[PDB]
Amino acid sequence: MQDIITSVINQYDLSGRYLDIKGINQINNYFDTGLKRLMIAKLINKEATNLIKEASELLFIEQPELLRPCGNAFIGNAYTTRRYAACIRDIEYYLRYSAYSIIAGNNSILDERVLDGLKETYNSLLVPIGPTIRVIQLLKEIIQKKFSTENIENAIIAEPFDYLAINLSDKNL
Amino acid sequence: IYQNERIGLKGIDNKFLDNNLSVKELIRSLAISDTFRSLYWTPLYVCK
Amino acid sequence: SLVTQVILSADDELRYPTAGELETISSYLKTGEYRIRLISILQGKEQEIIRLASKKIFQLHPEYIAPGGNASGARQRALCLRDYGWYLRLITYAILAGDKEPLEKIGIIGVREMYNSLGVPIIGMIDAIKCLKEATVEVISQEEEDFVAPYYDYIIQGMS
Amino acid sequence: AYDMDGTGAGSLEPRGIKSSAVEKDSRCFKVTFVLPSQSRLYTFRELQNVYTTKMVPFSSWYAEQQRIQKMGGKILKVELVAGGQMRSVGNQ
Amino acid sequence: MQDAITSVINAADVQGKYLDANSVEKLRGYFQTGELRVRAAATIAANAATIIKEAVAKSLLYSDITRPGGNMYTTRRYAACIRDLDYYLRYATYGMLAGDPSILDERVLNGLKETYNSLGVPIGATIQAIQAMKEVTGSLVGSDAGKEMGLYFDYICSGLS
Amino acid sequence: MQDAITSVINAADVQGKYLDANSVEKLRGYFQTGELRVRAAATIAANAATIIKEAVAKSLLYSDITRPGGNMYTTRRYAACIRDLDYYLRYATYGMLAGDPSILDERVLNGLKETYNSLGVPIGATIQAIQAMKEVTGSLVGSDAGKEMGLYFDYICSGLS
Amino acid sequence: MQDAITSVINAADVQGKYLDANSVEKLRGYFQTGELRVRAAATIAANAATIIKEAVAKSLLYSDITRPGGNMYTTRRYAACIRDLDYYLRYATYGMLAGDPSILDERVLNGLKETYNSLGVPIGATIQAIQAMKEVTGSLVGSDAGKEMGLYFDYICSGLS
Amino acid sequence: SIVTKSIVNADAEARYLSPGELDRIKSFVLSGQRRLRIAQTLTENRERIVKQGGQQLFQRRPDVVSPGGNAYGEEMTATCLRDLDYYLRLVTYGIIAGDVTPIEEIGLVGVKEMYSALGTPISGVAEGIRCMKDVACSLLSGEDAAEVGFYFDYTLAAMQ
Amino acid sequence: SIVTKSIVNADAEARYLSPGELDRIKSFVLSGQRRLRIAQTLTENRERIVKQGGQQLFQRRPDVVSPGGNAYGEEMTATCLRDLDYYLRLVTYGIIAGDVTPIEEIGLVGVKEMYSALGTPISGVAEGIRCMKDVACSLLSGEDAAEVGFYFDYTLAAMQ
Amino acid sequence: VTKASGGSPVVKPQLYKTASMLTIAQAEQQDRFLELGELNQLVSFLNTGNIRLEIADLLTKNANIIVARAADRIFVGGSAISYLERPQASIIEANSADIASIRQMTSVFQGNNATPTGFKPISVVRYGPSRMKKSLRDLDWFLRYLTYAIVASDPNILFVNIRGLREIIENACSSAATIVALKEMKKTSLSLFPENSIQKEIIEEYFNVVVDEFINPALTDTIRKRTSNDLQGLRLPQIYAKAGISRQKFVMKPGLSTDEKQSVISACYRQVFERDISKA
Amino acid sequence: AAVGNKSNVDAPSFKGSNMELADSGADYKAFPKRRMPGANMQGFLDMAKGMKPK
Ligand SMILES: CCC1=C(C)/C(=C/C2=NC(=C\c3[nH]c(/C=C4\NC(=O)[C@H](C)[C@H]4CC)c(C)c3CCC(=O)O)/C(CCC(=O)O)=C2C)NC1=O
Ligand SMILES: CCC1=C(C)/C(=C/C2=NC(=C\c3[nH]c(/C=C4\NC(=O)[C@H](C)[C@H]4CC)c(C)c3CCC(=O)O)/C(CCC(=O)O)=C2C)NC1=O
Ligand SMILES: CCC1=C(C)/C(=C/C2=NC(=C\c3[nH]c(/C=C4\NC(=O)[C@H](C)[C@H]4CC)c(C)c3CCC(=O)O)/C(CCC(=O)O)=C2C)NC1=O
Ligand SMILES: CCC1=C(C)/C(=C/C2=NC(=C\c3[nH]c(/C=C4\NC(=O)[C@H](C)[C@H]4CC)c(C)c3CCC(=O)O)/C(CCC(=O)O)=C2C)NC1=O
Ligand SMILES: CCC1=C(C)/C(=C/C2=NC(=C\c3[nH]c(/C=C4\NC(=O)[C@H](C)[C@H]4CC)c(C)c3CCC(=O)O)/C(CCC(=O)O)=C2C)NC1=O
Ligand SMILES: CCC1=C(C)/C(=C/C2=NC(=C\c3[nH]c(/C=C4\NC(=O)[C@H](C)[C@H]4CC)c(C)c3CCC(=O)O)/C(CCC(=O)O)=C2C)NC1=O
Ligand SMILES: CCC1=C(C)/C(=C/C2=NC(=C\c3[nH]c(/C=C4\NC(=O)[C@H](C)[C@H]4CC)c(C)c3CCC(=O)O)/C(CCC(=O)O)=C2C)NC1=O
Ligand SMILES: CCC1=C(C)/C(=C/C2=NC(=C\c3[nH]c(/C=C4\NC(=O)[C@H](C)[C@H]4CC)c(C)c3CCC(=O)O)/C(CCC(=O)O)=C2C)NC1=O
Repeated sequence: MQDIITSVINQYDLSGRYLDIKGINQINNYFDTGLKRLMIAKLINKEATNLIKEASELLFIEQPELLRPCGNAFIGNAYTTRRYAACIRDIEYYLRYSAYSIIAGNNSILDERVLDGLKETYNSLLVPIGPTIRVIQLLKEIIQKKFSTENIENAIIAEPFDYLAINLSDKNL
Repeated sequence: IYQNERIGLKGIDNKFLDNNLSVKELIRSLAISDTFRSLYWTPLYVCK
Repeated sequence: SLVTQVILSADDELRYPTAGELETISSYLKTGEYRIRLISILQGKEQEIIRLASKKIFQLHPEYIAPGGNASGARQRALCLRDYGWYLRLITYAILAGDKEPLEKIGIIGVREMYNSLGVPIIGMIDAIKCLKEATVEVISQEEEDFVAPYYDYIIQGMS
Repeated sequence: AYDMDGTGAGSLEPRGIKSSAVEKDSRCFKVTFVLPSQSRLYTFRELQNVYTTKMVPFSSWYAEQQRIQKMGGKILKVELVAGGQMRSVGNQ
Repeated sequence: MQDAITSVINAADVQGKYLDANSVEKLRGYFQTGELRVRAAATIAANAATIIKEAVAKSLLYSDITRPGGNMYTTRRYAACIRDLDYYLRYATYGMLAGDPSILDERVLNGLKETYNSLGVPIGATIQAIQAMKEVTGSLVGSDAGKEMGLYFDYICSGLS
Repeated sequence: MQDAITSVINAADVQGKYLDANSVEKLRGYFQTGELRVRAAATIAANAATIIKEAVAKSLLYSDITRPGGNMYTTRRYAACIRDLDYYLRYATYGMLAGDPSILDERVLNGLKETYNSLGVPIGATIQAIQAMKEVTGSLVGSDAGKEMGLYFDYICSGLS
Repeated sequence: MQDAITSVINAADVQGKYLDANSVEKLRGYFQTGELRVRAAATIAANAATIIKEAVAKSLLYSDITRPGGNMYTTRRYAACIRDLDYYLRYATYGMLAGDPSILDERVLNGLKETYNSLGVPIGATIQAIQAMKEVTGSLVGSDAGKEMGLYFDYICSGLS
Repeated sequence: SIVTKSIVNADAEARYLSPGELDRIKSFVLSGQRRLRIAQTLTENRERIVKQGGQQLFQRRPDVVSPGGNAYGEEMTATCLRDLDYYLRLVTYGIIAGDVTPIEEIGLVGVKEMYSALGTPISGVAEGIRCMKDVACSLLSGEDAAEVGFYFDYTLAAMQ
Repeated sequence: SIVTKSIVNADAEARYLSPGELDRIKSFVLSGQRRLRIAQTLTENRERIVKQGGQQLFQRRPDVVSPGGNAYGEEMTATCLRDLDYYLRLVTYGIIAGDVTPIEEIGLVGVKEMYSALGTPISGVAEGIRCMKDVACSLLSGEDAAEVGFYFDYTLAAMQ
Repeated sequence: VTKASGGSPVVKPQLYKTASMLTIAQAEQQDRFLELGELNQLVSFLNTGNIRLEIADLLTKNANIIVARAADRIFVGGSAISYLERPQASIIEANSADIASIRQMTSVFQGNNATPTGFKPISVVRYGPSRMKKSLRDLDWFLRYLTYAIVASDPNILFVNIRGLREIIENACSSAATIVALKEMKKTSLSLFPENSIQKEIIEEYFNVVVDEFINPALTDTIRKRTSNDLQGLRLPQIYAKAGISRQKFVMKPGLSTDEKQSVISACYRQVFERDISKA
Repeated sequence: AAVGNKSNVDAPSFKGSNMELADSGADYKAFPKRRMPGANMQGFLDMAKGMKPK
């Protein structure tokens, strides 16, 4: 992976030049929000086991089909508790790697460890991609409930969850 | 193409050699042949 | 501790500690006594805090206290405060050696199978630690309780 | 070939176990040790006996002895059953 | 692209020998089922749209590939399916007449599973659509004719897997 | 990897319904033939080496794949055959007991015809070996049991084609 | 790894003689208790977790091996116990079915007391846990079945001593 | 949108964007405040725009809901209104994108293949969208009704 | 036996025995009365089963007993029948063990190395066991001859 | 966006075992025809056969009676059985089993003891419909995998789907309101058979596998910690790995029988060379 | 019984209904004949009752 810093330094190494001030201004924008990026992360560790629970009920309250028999399409939704146990487990990962990626200030950790082969894996097990992405942003609204009076923490929290949404899409447009 | 299967196209050549046909219609007249369809459409994948 | 993690993590690569790691030891040792000053604050409030933990773990969960529950009876409740005492004692270790291993080599690794063979509901113990963290905020000011806050919720993350 | 080509620090293959074993070495130890897994309680795999006594070669005793202590093992006894001592030529 | 007669002639020719009793023995076996295959290919041509409408409604009509995000959401993507399922029901009809599945891998199977992985088409839902399409095809042509037409459906499902 | 009972339970479960009269109707049909399949799998286990020795000597023993240049010339290559034919007679025994050919394409058919083309193994001689092996298997287990064991041999031959 | 039948066949084979009246006399004695052992192994499989929970709470639950400094203090160390006691209750079930304790020393006893001395595990508390575990096992399976299952517990306790 | 196809137009021509293209991206983004208000009206009027949309559709096409019609019974009629909720949603996309490009590649490309392959009368679903258009334009002023109705009739044109 | 390898099967898999394994240990021990009767028939028929066993063996393979054959003379022919007494004994073990596990690790594992190293034609000893099988199955009913013959042909299979 | 792709082969995850099933797989994994012990394994469960099957239909036919008699015990508020919804997939049909509950428009007691002590039964509409839309659905399902375990070989499919189940629904359910309902099905299902006959002991043993294991702590999640940096740690419910055939291992304790020492060594050949070349 | 009696005219087939018994419904396809609706869709069914009667 690469944080915002190492990604910035590779940006200037490829061109083989020292760090100018436009390069350092990008680093300073991380160092300013870096102290704010932690209690976002620290709130997630304190709210982790909860925030998955509100995401699941908010998901199945709109997708009751996911708790039902699959139809003859052998599809992996949360039908059985074996299916339900593993299916809650995926929400663990989406909250986790989107928690590191809040601290790195860059989605480099996301795609190489979550996105690479994600459509591969779900197409094998026939897993829902639609509801799978919707639960990713149910977490985003749920996390943004805590930091809401101001609006500069909101763009920070949105960046990891928004990146998984745009990338797991089969592109309609 | 071999002389065996070119007998089926001899009606197309001399129609062209007497200046009675264009080039584009010569090309389409060859490609719509069964000599071509049996070679590059039939024994191949539908997208290849 | 934290230096042990650097010696170990540098030892499996067969190299001395790098520039960044020696920061991680140097910065940890410069914040030394403040953990030492903090643990003496918590040791003087162990009878403080576990009395407050038994406040809300049981008003939240009277199932365990009632006749039939695991904690029913005097001697069952007697060790009940002892488990709080060992956990609070473990957290003073974790607050000092600035990482999670004393909370992980003890207490966390294999805790569910310990409780499941005891009859203690493992979900109830998660609320017990969450109750214990709720109790530590009152006898501690705002400066130093967020220093000790990340050591508590690691235990909750470890127990799930 | 052998494990001492010129590799050390700052070299392309990663810094790793370097044994002083010659070309096709024919020396082997007889070691004895216990090695508790220290990882079964979050993996929940089946259990295997940890007290083993086996003949490890000289070509890879150092890596094995370096690793047995990596996971907290204790080495109770080792010997050089096969091979000579101070032997310039003939370890092959 | 060989039928049962082409495959019999090829194997008998590839050894340079004439059509002995064993080669003609299979050819007589193919001519006996010649009457069954045409009537099987007759009704399948008639109920081509009805069979595909029955398969998709029975296998993958209401699953969440049909809903947004699923692999079949947009109308271009839905329309590609029944276009795509038409080939499986059509080429399987050709294999049922020719009595040899050589045409399938020649014109359908090669580069197929490698193509669906490129587009991201779910191979799991595809085979169940063909399995459901195989189930309705046994309804029309009967039991043994369904056994014949069904013998090439799972050939597609096997190689496409 | 599903047997007849697993496939019946899956289809009855995949619609979320209980085992109605039609699902149990096929299950009773499988339990009736349960006595036949074990005795069929009994004798095949006994005469495993004898059946393979009979098939190769009856189909491809003296053909010029056996001679130099043929696909089976060297002793490593000949020994790979009877090793290879053992799986077909063995996995077909599993399909005969499970009553469902899902194990074949799961563990035999997938990547098989794509593998023989890589090695250059003649698929034509392979199927005739299995056909001859199917012919001797009907000798041992009887007629109807041979019909059962034979029903999975040509399943291998169909997909391997 | 020999059962009662394997041990009877071995001793009758090791002298090169047939199964005389004395060898079959013990075999008939084993078949008579065949009905008792399965029901004994039946209930033990059901109440595996309950038996181990009863033994540790009755023998070593509150002793100071359970407290700090004792041999069972940390949760990894406590969790290793019920993992460890599960083998004794499990392998003793195997000896009760096989009717021969050969599997115990083959797979449990060898290198066991030499391993606990390495770790520093108290052999004294271990045997009393197995003795208490033997006491609850006689509760479930009855008297004579407890006599059978109990006959292999003290075999473990004897060799582990 | 107007931004993406004004680009891919000038993209193909090996050139940048003219004033005719850049004075309209400019003119479109200043129009963006008014577009979100229009789409905001149709967003939480889908209960009436769809249900009254299927109101006039059945009164004008009782065949499709009568016994033998494609949308017959409690089941198909629910899906009968589901498609109208789809097409009403795509019109909200086209209003915000300033073009039928969202409506083009969703619900329009190859739509006749789907509905012909579903047995649905494609002319009937065209009648449904027209009934939604009169309800939609009745909810907005004249300046807006020349837009919201404007995207429906494009969908009417491509749907026959 | 079936008891020992149904155990070591479930032993390796870290699990107990399924109903499929325990309804067959159950089914085998109720079969034990009938097994001892079958082995009791072959036990005191070894005089005829062996001597008539070597009867057909020499009539079918006169080379092995002719001058130059491996079993030539008064000496080797006695040992020629000794091995048949061995293999007839192991079949009595397999019938009582309900499996060829006794026959597996005695007289079958590495048997080709012995007989190749003794100069004995391994195909010849396979012919001897087949001749014993026809004598053995001629001594029992059809329900038993499907077992006693069943263990011989396994020995025939492994012996070539 | 991902700029590469490994492909997605069709994979059917394991769901359960059956007695007809795993023994076909055990000798399969050892690369052998099943032997006469295992051929004797596959036969007499098929010989169980119709006995297993008839237990389904007699249990399946009065499925409503099995479910309703639990509803009388632990659900206040009249009938409260309207929220049943037997077809749970929204299909038109292919065929349906027959149940045929209440006909005309708790009848006789004489032994009926459900709640062991002062247990609060869930009232009704205080409880609410949406939560009520599961409780009859799960009292349904406990009738189901039991009638899939009878029709299958083992109770294994119950064990996978009932292990952590009570924990997951523990917050929206009083757990003791399940143990009462699950012990009403065995008391109802034992009304069907002459007891001390063979079928009476079969289905009784399958009920106490699900109800006693229902009151049982959930398995702990298995963790896969990685050794070096570039790997990533995973985590799997222990439910997930105990479903299916469950591939076996081989160990070389010196002192085994020389066959099981031979089956383990030849098992090592197939692992490293992919084909037992000593056999080949 | 066929009852082929006489005057088998062709035109004017009329109306009414009868719904004769199925068979062969004793075969065994594993999949149903499908149907949308359920989960994701209770909203619009309840809501197409609204216009059902119109
Ligand atoms: C780090 C990034 C990452 C992810 C996300 C990941 C997912 C992942 N999800 C899986 C299964 C699964 N996932 C689900 C999930 C769902 N079912 C539904 O219906 C819902 C849409 C959804 C829950 C939101 C189910 C049911 C299975 C099991 C499928 C089956 O066996 O039937 C499996 C196979 C089991 C295993 O874990 O070994 C993997 C690997 N792996 C990764 O490395
Ligand atoms: C250092 C880490 C560590 C812990 C935590 C530990 C716990 C532990 N808890 C125990 C029992 C117990 N623990 C409880 C606990 C509780 N009841 C409730 O309602 C509560 C939520 C909870 C206490 C806060 C009960 C009721 C028992 C007795 C169960 C019985 O034996 O019947 C026992 C058996 C012996 C004993 O009490 O000492 C151990 C070993 N051991 C360790 O080494
Ligand atoms: C981390 C703790 C640790 C140590 C210390 C260790 C030592 C160790 N030293 C070795 C050899 C050796 N060590 C020496 C050392 C010396 N010769 C002299 O004259 C000097 C007195 C001395 C240098 C100070 C030599 C020459 C060998 C090679 C011996 C041979 O080839 O026979 C070997 C044999 C294998 C190999 O080198 O690849 C081991 C395993 N292993 C460990 O895990
Ligand atoms: C269980 C499903 C399964 C099958 C079937 C399988 C086949 C398979 N057959 C092979 C080779 C082979 N197969 C043959 C077979 C034949 N030659 C002929 O002429 C005949 C037509 C045919 C015998 C019927 C030969 C000769 C080779 C060796 C090829 C070589 O050395 O190049 C090889 C290469 C490696 C090896 O044998 O060790 C594989 C992997 N693998 C599997 O996992
Ligand atoms: C199948 C035959 C067999 C046995 C029996 C066996 C035992 C065995 N017990 C172990 C540990 C242990 N065993 C105990 C057991 C106890 N502590 C007590 O106070 C009690 C007296 C006792 C429980 C009855 C403990 C606490 C450990 C952990 C020791 C440590 O972490 O240092 C270990 C070290 C590795 C590990 O657990 O992963 C092995 C290998 N292995 C085998 O293959
Ligand atoms: C976003 C663009 C888009 C559209 C439009 C779309 C349509 C669509 N309409 C469907 C069904 C259907 N659609 C209708 C529609 C109608 N019946 C009538 O009488 C009317 C004329 C008409 C509605 C106004 C009916 C009855 C069905 C069910 C047909 C069946 O069950 O066979 C289905 C199959 C079930 C499903 O997955 O919903 C799809 C995919 N999908 C899309 O992605
Ligand atoms: C229980 C399994 C088992 C077997 C089978 C066995 C065989 C065995 N056969 C032997 C010899 C022999 N075996 C034969 C056998 C034969 N000659 C023929 O023509 C026939 C084909 C064939 C018999 C049917 C002969 C001739 C010798 C003596 C060879 C010599 O003297 O060089 C010997 C050496 C002498 C002795 O110790 O008896 C052994 C050990 N040992 C065992 O433990
Ligand atoms: C076939 C074996 C099997 C069962 C039974 C099973 C149950 C199961 N019950 C669930 C929930 C639930 N189950 C119930 C109720 C009850 N459950 C009971 O066993 C009681 C009869 C009743 C309480 C008295 C309720 C109220 C919920 C919703 C809980 C929630 O909102 O999270 C869920 C989560 C999805 C859902 O909302 O339905 C599963 C997966 N899964 C299985 O694989």
